[PDB]
Amino acid sequence: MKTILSNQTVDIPENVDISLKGRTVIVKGPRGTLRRDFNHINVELSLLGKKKKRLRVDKWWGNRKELATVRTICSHVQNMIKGVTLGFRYKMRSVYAHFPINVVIQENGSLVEIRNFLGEKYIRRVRMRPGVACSVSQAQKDELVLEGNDIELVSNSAALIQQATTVKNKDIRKFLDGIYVSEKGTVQQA
Amino acid sequence: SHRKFSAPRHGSLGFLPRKRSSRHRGKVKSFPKDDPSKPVHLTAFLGYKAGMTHIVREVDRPGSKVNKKEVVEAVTIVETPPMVVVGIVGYVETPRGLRTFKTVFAEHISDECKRRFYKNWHKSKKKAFTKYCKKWQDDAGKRQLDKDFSSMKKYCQVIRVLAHTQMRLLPLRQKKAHLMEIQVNGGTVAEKLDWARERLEQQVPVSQVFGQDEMIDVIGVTKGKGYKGVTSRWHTKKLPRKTHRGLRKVA
Amino acid sequence: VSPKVRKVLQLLRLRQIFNGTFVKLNKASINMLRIVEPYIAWGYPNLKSVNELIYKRGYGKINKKRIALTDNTLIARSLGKYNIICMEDLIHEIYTVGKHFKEANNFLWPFKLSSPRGGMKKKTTHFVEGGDAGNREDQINRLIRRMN
Amino acid sequence: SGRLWCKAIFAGYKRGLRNQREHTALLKIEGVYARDETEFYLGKRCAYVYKAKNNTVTPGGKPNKTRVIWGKVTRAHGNSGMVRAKFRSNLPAKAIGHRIRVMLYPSRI
Amino acid sequence: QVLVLDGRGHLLGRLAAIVAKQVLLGRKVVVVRCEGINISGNFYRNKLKYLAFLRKRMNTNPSRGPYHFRAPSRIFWRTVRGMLPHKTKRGQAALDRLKVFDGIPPPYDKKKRMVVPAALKVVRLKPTRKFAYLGRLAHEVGWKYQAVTATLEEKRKEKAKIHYRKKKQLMRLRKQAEKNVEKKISKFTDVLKTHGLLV
Amino acid sequence: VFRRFVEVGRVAYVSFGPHAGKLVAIVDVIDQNRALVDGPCTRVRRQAMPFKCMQLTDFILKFPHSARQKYVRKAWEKADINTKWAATRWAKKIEARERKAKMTDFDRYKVMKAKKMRNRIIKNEVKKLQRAALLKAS
Amino acid sequence: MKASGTLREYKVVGRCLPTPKCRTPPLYRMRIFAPNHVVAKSRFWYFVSQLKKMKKSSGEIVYCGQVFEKSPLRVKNFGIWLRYDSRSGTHNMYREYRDLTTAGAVTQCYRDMGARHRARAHSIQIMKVEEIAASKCRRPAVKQFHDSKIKFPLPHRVLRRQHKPRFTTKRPNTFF
RNA sequence: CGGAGCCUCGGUUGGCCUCGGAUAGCCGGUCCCCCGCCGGGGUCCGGUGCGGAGAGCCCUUCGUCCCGGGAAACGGGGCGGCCGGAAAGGGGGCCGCCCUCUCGCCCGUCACGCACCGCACGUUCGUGGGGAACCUGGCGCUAAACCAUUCGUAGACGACC
RNA sequence: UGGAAUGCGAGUGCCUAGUGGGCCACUUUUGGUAAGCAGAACUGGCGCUGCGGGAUGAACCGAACGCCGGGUUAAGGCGCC
Ligand SMILES: [Mg+2]
Ligand SMILES: [Mg+2]
Ligand SMILES: [Mg+2]
Ligand SMILES: [Mg+2]
Ligand SMILES: [Mg+2]
Ligand SMILES: [Mg+2]
Ligand SMILES: [Mg+2]
Ligand SMILES: [Mg+2]
Ligand SMILES: [Mg+2]
Ligand SMILES: [Mg+2]
Ligand SMILES: [Mg+2]
Ligand SMILES: [Mg+2]
Ligand SMILES: [Mg+2]
Ligand SMILES: [Mg+2]
Repeated sequence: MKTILSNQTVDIPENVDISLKGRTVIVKGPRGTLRRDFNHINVELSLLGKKKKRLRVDKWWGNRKELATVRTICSHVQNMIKGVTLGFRYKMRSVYAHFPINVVIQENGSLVEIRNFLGEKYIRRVRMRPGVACSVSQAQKDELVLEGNDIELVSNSAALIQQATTVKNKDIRKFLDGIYVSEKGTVQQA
Repeated sequence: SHRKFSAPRHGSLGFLPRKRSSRHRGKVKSFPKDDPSKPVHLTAFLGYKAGMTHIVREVDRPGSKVNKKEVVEAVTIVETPPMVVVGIVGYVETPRGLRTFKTVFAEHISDECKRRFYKNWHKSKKKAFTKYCKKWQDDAGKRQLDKDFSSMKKYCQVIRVLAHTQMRLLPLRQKKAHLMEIQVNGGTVAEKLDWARERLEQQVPVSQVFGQDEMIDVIGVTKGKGYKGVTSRWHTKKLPRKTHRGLRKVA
Repeated sequence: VSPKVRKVLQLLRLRQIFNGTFVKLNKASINMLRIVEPYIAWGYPNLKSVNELIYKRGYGKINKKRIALTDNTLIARSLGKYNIICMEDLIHEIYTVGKHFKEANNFLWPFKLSSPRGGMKKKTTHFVEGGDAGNREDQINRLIRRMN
Repeated sequence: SGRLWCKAIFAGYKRGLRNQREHTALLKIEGVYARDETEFYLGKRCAYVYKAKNNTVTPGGKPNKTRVIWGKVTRAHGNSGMVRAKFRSNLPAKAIGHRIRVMLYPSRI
Repeated sequence: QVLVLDGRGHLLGRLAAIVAKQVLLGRKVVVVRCEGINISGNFYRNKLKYLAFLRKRMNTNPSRGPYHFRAPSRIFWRTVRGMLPHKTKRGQAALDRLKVFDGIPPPYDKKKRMVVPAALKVVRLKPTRKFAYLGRLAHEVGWKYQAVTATLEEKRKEKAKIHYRKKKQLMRLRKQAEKNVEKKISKFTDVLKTHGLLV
Repeated sequence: VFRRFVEVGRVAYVSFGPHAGKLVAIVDVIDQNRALVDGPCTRVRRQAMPFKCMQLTDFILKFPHSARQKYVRKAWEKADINTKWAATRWAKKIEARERKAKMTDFDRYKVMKAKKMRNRIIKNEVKKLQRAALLKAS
Repeated sequence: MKASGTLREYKVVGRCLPTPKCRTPPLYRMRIFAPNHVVAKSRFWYFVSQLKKMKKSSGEIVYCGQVFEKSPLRVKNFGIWLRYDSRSGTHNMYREYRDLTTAGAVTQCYRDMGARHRARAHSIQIMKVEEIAASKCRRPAVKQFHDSKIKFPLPHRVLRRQHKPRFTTKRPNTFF
């Protein structure tokens, strides 16, 4: 079955300016700008109102798979609003039974060195995605804080570190060592 | 049915066909990839196998059984008198691969290099480049050469020199010189052509191309051995002595 | 062709493909047509079908030869004893199935009809299946237009 | 002066897939890409025109190397504007893919 | 004389079917930008198709064929050859009426290019379907001049942009000129509008 | 991004079919593919038509869905869709298309002469505008 | 029966041949949808034989005539009760359609049954066809058109004149 | 580089000299505003079943005579120089000249031409491709390959150095 | 009133060759796990037979054949080959 119309709307905070170049969404906020291209989805984007702006997503004559893309766009656009206003802050804890995991931040938070992971002599060097900054946590021991405006870049950056410290040829239910994503917050709490 | 016991195949199918080389002088199939941040330099040279000897040296290999100990190592001596740069050839990158763009030659070419252009030097009038050379000697022709160099600066991506060997310094019967293209790696294309243009008719010692303790590649043609059977050519197992109709075969 | 169909098609005088004949209907004949159902398309012709069939493609069987009915004397010499003396008397005896339908109809040579112009649907199945075989009733006239 | 004939192509002979009837040629006429447009060209003269080594007499002229096989369009072929043509002699297979002149006479307009 | 086609945004087999019938009627065809040609289906299942082709080789002497051409132009050429009777003189004559190019080399870079709307991807595919690029597919099966062809295609586009700006300039003058001479050409402008040439 | 909508009262141009070249009004929508249309002032009986053979115009008459032909005609005449249609460039381009199609051999001769002279006059003026622009460059 | 072209609705009335036992046998009527009247009578004898001790030999057709659509200019919702044989069973379905004619709705049922269930027309028995009010419809495909202010665009209009011209200079535009 | 022809080979019977592309979006103006080595974004205004449309555009050929009206006058035709093009490179435009014409186009006036007596292969691209020759002028060139001999970095013989 | 329909000219006699390995299919059917296996019934085929279609093929589907022109078809087809 094709549905005549399926739509959803997004509310834009006053401090965020959204402009459309076709299906390219440009969100400008206090923390910067994010541009995402949605040309791989056949939807219709509309900006409504002037005082309280809104973004509308329309899908005319959509089957089940095409209808599922309508909310996906809204959620991405909301994350972009969240990124440019509050930012994204993933925290990671390093877990170890015997060998402390030493983390050194280089290149202004764009490179992470991991040493002595399960006692390995090999040094792991993880490169953060552009626009993502890693830093050791002054508040807690054995913790990292990744910050950025793009949720996917920040969360991909953290996945790289988490998968860098993988245990091999052991029972990973026993050998639990590794750095893991422990919290998903925002840079500015508001 | 499957062969009873496993065994690796004799010889490499990667060196096929086991034919006679079409060239007597080793060809550089790939030159080192150009890095425009290094100074202009040459990437190849021509030498002649003189012979082999052995040397004594003290190895420096921590954790080895021969650390701080003297070893006897075999070595090859390759006589490499300086080469003479006689021309420049430019290449343009095309969707069908590199295409020769423009060749220039120095005003003077020695008879050793000119011998390369003939099949019978004795019977020849030695007319090679006798009309090309007049282009450097007149204002009209000179104005065309620099235009060719300017064209090479605009369009070419690869620059090579044409260096030849000096056979009058070797002890060999041969007097015809070996002439090869050497790729000029290093800076911009303009810097390549300025570098090459200053070196026309000049000599280039091997020490300007290579250095001590450098790892290089040697390209050449192996010793020829004529018609050989499978036992020698491919190193197959000899068949038993009882074999009728010959045993230096593949069964 | 199976033996029982082969005999019945010979009695209808349909020994060739796209041959045509009139058959006056009754219990005896309707059950013959049921045996040959896969091999025939039949139905009820209107007055126009009887006209055109006998005028364009009507041939008499005169001294066992196939003679075009180009003149009225041809009909009169053979069927005159039944008072059939012209093409109109012949068309009236066939169309209304008169007392001498048997004689006037055996007189006519089996009609040699051409391939249907515009094609067929499926000669291998019944008309009510979207094919061509069987009884199509008055729809035979459309078929007769395209083959006459 | 100028061209007075339509441009056609000798596409091939009349055929099934494995039988060829050389006495009928299939013609493709420039600009005629439907069957309802072929009506103008029915009955019009067609000429396969070519050159040979030996000279031949030219009507209204002196001998030259031009030769012609005449024909005419007989009926439409298919749905996309192909026409069937017939010539005084079967066309030579070397003529496939080459120009066939279609004249504007016999005029019906 | 020559029908020049632009391969960008055309589906491989539909372009070949039309091109093959065209050269069999005696027309010359040039297809440029064969790397811009498309194939329906995700890239991966089209890469597997060429790798399956790549495995076809005479087990006793691979040099005797099949020959697996890696250029997007030659891939297209072989695809048109597969729609022709190329083992007969008539088919080989047609196959010689077709030229295929990666990029747009001269003289076709300065000639107008036609398209085939019956083979265009925007027409023939549903927009949600995946598709492959012939150039990317060719690049990943041994084609060596993807980077160079793109480099030279960018130079051509820069020159074509200057040419377009010159033509827009000569069109702005053309419109202005028609206003300046409007009085003198008004009579001739009425003839054209009376017969539909000008709206 | 969408400006023309299939709705009750939308006037649609019929591009192909037995009613090619005519205007109809969407009276009702049957399903995804078909609509009930009406041409009371354009010689089209109320009937079903697919959207494939339809091109939406910019006019939208105001009558209730499935209103009878009396009120579709009444709305058509009040909006004067017939005269408004003929004033659009879309209608004019259709008119020019048919004027050119019916051109006679003599008409084609006269256009060639008018076009011949008109093009020469324009080209000469363009040459002068180019030369004038040159002097400013110098 | 082949569901060829658009079906017509036929009113077929039949009875047993009168006999000394029953000089006036009762009359039976059926709604038949078929391509022609010849098929319509054939299907009648197929249905009554399944409900009565009757068949063409021991009965006759009293009236065969086409039932004309009564409001061919009004959009209606049709509910259809049918049974059909699948590869591995028989099933009863209820289906809905929007159409101007009841025979058009029944034709849609045959195409639809063929599309969605690979059911050939010979395995389908249309039991009942009713005109249904918008408030009684059940299928969301039909109900989404019960909107007095229905509106929607025509996105991505594909070029259907793809061979006129076969070669062009400009690329097609799909937005209108 | 600058004359008649003779063979032979065929086909063809106006040209389009170019944005890039999008397709749930496009195209053209607009520099007033913002950037850059005249170009990009914004605004604003127009088009969008593409008309600044390949459903298109350009050229159009019967010829000549006489004299008028529009159109040209910054115009048509013709030897010297500088930019410019490389993916498989331009007999385009521009500047000089000493020349050479007031005709080229459109609407009229005025007559004439083998008007070959109804009829085909007409009409170009066409100084077309290839081949022999024959002339008739200027400016230029005066080689190599193979065999034979020799070598042994090669070799069954050829080939190869 | 040659006593149902329909069709058709029949009857009869001598002499007689080759054959007397068959095989295949729908349906029915025996043995066998089954077999492109062995063995039966009915009809039709191939054998003896080309031709259109099933790319190709004894038997499938259509259709059976003098040498031709025009038209139309069957079974099958109509992106290109
Ligand atoms: Mg273990
Ligand atoms: Mg093994
Ligand atoms: Mg022995
Ligand atoms: Mg027909
Ligand atoms: Mg059968
Ligand atoms: Mg000619
Ligand atoms: Mg390789
Ligand atoms: Mg058996
Ligand atoms: Mg036998
Ligand atoms: Mg027989
Ligand atoms: Mg047979
Ligand atoms: Mg098969
Ligand atoms: Mg025939
Ligand atoms: Mg086929």
